[PDB]
Amino acid sequence: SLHSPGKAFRAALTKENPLQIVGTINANHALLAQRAGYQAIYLSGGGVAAGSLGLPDLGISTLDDVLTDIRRITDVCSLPLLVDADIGFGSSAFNVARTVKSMIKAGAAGLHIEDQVGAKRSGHRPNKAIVSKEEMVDRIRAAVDAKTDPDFVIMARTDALAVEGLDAAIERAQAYVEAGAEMLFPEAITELAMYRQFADAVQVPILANITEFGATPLFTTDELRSAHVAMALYPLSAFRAMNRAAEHVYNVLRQEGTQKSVIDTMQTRNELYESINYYQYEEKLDNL
Amino acid sequence: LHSPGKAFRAALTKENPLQIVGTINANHALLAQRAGYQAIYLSGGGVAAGSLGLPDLGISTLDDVLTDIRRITDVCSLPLLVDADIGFGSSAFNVARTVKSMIKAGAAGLHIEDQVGAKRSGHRPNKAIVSKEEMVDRIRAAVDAKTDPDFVIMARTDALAVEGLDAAIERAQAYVEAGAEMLFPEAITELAMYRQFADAVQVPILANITEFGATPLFTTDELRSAHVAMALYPLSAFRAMNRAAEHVYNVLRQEGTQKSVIDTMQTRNELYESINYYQYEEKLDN
Amino acid sequence: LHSPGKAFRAALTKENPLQIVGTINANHALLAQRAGYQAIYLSGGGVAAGSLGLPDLGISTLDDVLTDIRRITDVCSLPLLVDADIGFGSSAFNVARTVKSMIKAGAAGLHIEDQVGAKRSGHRPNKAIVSKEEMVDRIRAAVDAKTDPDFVIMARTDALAVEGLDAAIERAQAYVEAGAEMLFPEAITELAMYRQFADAVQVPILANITEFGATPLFTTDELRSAHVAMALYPLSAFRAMNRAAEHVYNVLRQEGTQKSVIDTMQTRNELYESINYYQYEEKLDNL
Amino acid sequence: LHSPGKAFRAALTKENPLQIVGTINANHALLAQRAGYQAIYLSGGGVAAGSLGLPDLGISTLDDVLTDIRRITDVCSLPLLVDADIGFGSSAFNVARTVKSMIKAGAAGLHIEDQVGAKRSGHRPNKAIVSKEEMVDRIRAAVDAKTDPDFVIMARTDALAVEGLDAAIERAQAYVEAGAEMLFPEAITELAMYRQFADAVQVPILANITEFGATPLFTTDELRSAHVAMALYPLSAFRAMNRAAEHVYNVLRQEGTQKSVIDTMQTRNELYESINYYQYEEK
Ligand SMILES: [Mg+2]
Ligand SMILES: [Mg+2]
Ligand SMILES: [Mg+2]
Ligand SMILES: [Mg+2]
Repeated sequence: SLHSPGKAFRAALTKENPLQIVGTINANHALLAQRAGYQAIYLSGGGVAAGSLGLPDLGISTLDDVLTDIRRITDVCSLPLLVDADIGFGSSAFNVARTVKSMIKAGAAGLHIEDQVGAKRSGHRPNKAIVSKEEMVDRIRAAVDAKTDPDFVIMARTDALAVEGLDAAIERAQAYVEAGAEMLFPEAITELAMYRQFADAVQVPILANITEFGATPLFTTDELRSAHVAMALYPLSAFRAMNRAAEHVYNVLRQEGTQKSVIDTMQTRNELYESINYYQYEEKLDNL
Repeated sequence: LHSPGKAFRAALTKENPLQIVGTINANHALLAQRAGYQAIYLSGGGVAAGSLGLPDLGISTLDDVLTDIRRITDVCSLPLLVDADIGFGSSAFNVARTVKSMIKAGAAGLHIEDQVGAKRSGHRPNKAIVSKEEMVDRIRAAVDAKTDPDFVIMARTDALAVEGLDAAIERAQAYVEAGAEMLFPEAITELAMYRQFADAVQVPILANITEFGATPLFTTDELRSAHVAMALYPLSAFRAMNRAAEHVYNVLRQEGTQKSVIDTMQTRNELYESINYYQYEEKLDN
Repeated sequence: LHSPGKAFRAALTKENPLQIVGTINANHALLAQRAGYQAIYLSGGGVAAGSLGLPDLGISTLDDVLTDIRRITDVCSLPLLVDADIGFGSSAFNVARTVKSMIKAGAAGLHIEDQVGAKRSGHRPNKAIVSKEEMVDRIRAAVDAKTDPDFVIMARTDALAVEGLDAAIERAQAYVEAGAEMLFPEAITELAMYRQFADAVQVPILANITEFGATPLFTTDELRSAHVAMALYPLSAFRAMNRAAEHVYNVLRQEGTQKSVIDTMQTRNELYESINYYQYEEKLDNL
Repeated sequence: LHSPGKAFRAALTKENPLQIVGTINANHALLAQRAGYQAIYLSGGGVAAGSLGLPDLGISTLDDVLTDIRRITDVCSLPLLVDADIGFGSSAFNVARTVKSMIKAGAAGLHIEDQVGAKRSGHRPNKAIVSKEEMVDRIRAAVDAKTDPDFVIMARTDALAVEGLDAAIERAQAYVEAGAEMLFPEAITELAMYRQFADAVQVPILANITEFGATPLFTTDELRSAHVAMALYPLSAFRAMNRAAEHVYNVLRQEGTQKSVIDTMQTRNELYESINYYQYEEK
């Protein structure tokens, strides 16, 4: 009985409501998130693009850019990792299936696929386009059918709220769940009551994307729990703070000609070592 | 065709000492460029601890490093100096493949060191180094493998803490005589030593101004007085990014919301300007 | 610095038509170079069927191809023309990223086509080819993405098979006008048609002389009489390698030994000579 | 959840000896499966000479191999035994990461040998091996890193040509005592030797029946009589494939057409069947 990341993801859900899931930009941060107490983590598509590739979250990244990051993270962190699979990385059901089987094999616990057209955009940006309900239904069926691990999770995300309104988004969501989606990700919700309506209408775990500087208020876990939200996602929160701190170090070092004045903003060498279990490894080298 | 190595050598000519900052990923390479830096660095200790979440003990593979080189150089035009540890393999063939691959991936140069296979931070105790002759063979293999004459083969010696100053300088002399184009005397404890290395080899020397190690936090002015050609800050940004990320994780877990740390976050517009997001969205919308 | 694209263009002026053979992996690229070829090809059908064991229906990723490009060009100096299908993505950004990545991987040039998704690969006759304007957009994105000016951007279209000769020629002229540097018209069955395309666009024309298809096995002399600039043999060696490998598997399974098929095998020394084995091992012996 | 390693062990109990054929790429792995084989192999010499066009002298990296493992196992369900040379690095940490990475890539098992870093083919002269103690440490690290208990850690010894038979058997016993699950005595020259190894370690032994080497082309019956559990044909198909490819290149270059060699080619219909083409298209 080999370990199933997906099974571990489903177990975390039953032990935390809502289950907080934080984006981890790289393997180091996955370890930091685990040490902080989280029971599940996330690989943001916008993060693979903007962080790993330094590019816009506009469907430019490829499946392999993401797989590389999944392997790096799951090779060292035992937490179940939910992965952003954008639209499935291809225009046919064959692409969706390969995507699903590859991510399962890379170590992921689950993934979400959205109903946007090819060159997708952040769910919190204007002018997004979505495929037909039928089009998305086929994507979902292909994904579910491709599962090699029954516990791997196939989550459906809908970007329809801002484009077709709430009733339309709910109808799509119900059809997606009927097609096999196991959990639902209604993107960029503006009101708490909406989460409740979605939850009541599809009766499968609901995810709330609590990202900064977008269309969604910074709801607390208490508020989300009252709306029956199953999980709270913070996709790029740590990444945003990491970039500001790094930018600060770069600027000060450039203007001052030394980093002395910003040493107090740095994780210490010992802290890094403790994060990666450094001493236990070096000791083994010394014993040779 | 453009030569990153040529751009690196040109940067040395415009700035002395040339500040080179480690960039943990592509995003950070763009931030460094925007900050004014003329050259950047891909830390081996960072590929290990950041990209892999593992100790800087010769566990990473050539490909883990190649992946980060392509990601950074695909989007950032600055010449990238790359940490190639000992060449990734036990033979001269591994060293040669490492050089050719890194050149093709987009790097401007690399540094290879004289430690044994399972190397450790130059700022950690009990390191073990190979003989002067063994290192010379690694250097000769690296130099002869160059497919771009302007690519830089920098030799790093970890011998100061192991055999002493005189021995380390003797090794540096042999390394440069063998073709090493620049020298990286690791974990120097006194400012005066940099001057001695520089005088002894007559090639650009790099000072590794990393935090929490054996080397004082020398300023560019002080390094200039010691004839240092490059001042390297390998993981500085990374260390601050880690503390910031950790703080966000802790606050969110304790408070159930990130409201109280919003003021520590890079804004959406700042991120967008950093990755030229508007240039792309405009094209899509038109 | 060396430019594979420049070498490819040089080969074209020296050999006409230029024979370009598909090489399924690095080893075969070396065999092709030793056989005298001046340019080689990375077949999209071969990456799918050979490297992935999958049908040529748009399932392969850019990365799958890039891996093969690096393996081949890291060891073989011949200019490599690469099949880039439709750019590996939904937009001009994907097309641009594909061009830059392949150049960095070591390729000499690539061909991009006009199908919608993999609809043409799937033999759909209707709404399977993008509009002339959409393909022009793909071509412009690719040409503008070139980091090496000598890298080659070739346009491929099999519109003849669905829209007729006239429409195909009209698309080709628009593609070349948009910046396509060479043309790969697919599904041609008559020599005279190659001449018609050559006259219509006035840029090098590629003839796909693959086996078991609609196109006859035209000879280089015949292709020259039709003004064809290059002759492509995409999977020729691959097909022979598969039959030979299948034969070894069957005999070994039926007989319990490979004694009876030893005579069908490349010997150890022939392999060693192909990969310059001895020059390497000697260096290890004299450390 | 499926375990390739468990499948490999099962194949052994169902086929005696188990014929294991090297598959140079995913396509050939499907050909092997369609031909009736129950286990396949990823040759290190093949990854080097075929996928990279380089000598089998420790130049390939762990990732070069991992890429071929994923390509083969993503499409072919047969258990794949993988050549891991010496663990891909100078330390036990490298050996461990190699084991864990190969399991995740989809392999059923791997073999690690007792040669020095820049290793060479077991059928080449002048090989150098590490001490018995050094190999034992590589084996312990490898066994301890197993994330799937059914994944197989096979130890290979190249000591026969260097230290002789008794020394090779002594090393083999130490390797198995260290946790090696199966044994690969390389470049054996006499059938009887296999029996001596089998009697000495009592774990399944693999015979490397590669061509043009130090080992006679023993039949599966001869191998069974010597108590050999597995018969390996590492590059057999690869060798025939290269000669056939070379022929096509030469003829095409000399004749200006491939007409005269069409009969040596797998047909399009045959290729499509081998990769289940029509199975896809109608979906
Ligand atoms: Mg996303
Ligand atoms: Mg380092
Ligand atoms: Mg093709
Ligand atoms: Mg081998």
